[PDB]
Amino acid sequence: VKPNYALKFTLAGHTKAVSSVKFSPNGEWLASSSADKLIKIWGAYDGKFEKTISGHKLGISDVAWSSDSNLLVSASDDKTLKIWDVSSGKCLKTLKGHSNYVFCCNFNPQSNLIVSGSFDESVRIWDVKTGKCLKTLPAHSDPVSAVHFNRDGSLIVSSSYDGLCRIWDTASGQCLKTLIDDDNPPVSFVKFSPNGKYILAATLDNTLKLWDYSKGKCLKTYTGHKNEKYCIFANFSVTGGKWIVSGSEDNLVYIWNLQTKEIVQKLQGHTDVVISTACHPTENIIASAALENDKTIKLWKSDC
Amino acid sequence: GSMRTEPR
Repeated sequence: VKPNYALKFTLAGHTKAVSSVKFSPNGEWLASSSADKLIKIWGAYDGKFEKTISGHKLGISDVAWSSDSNLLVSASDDKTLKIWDVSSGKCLKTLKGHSNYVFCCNFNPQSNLIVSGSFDESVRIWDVKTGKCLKTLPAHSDPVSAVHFNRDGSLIVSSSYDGLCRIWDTASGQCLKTLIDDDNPPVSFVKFSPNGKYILAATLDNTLKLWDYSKGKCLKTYTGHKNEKYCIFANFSVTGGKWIVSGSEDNLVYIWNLQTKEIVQKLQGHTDVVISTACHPTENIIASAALENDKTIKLWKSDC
Repeated sequence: GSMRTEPR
């Protein structure tokens, strides 16, 4: 079985490279952040432009939804994170304390905490209600490329250009495990599988790997794409067939069979690097987004 | 300008 994703919509409106796209957990909306300092909200099913959210002084590298779909957090080159009320577009809180560009961010499942990663090589945990920093983890010795909570928020996984993935106990701040692999290629993205048992990690040697967290073992490798320069988001697609989805520096979206590691589709249509992909939580829908020469988001639909 | 959208 292979998917048959086909282009349904192209979404335009950002005036610089798009950095990140995410579907709201309730399936209604797509949020996009951009080097143009703006967040935009789009209808998930029709691509209809809904609204622009502004306030960052410099470009945004990541955006993420709270679990009730009511809040967003954005990570900006202005060295802050901002928490936004989606329906009003208002900035509720500005999270200050990183001493360099903020690159990546995520809510925990309860959405009372935000985790962030920065070029200052640290990971920070923030209280959503007050906006205060709760913990700083001296997590890495290079920029932190990705941070992600597991399914019940008890663990954080962080990745870095230093070649490490590290799993942290959220509450105690203690590093429980470090994944190290051979020649230490920079790690550009990382995230837990939906069941919390595996970690998908992208490295800047054109490689994606699926690790068993408990055993510290690489179980699967996925190749064929180009990824040497950018921190490209990758996903587990679970609504239909079990795929791995990623962008690529050859302007294609790659879809792999998770178990066999075979490439099952390449989505063509972007005209610059596909920096970001997202999978819809209930439909077989992929959103993809691309850099300066393109600046658009594409929505793709499959029957499986 | 965003660090994610610039090459490493």
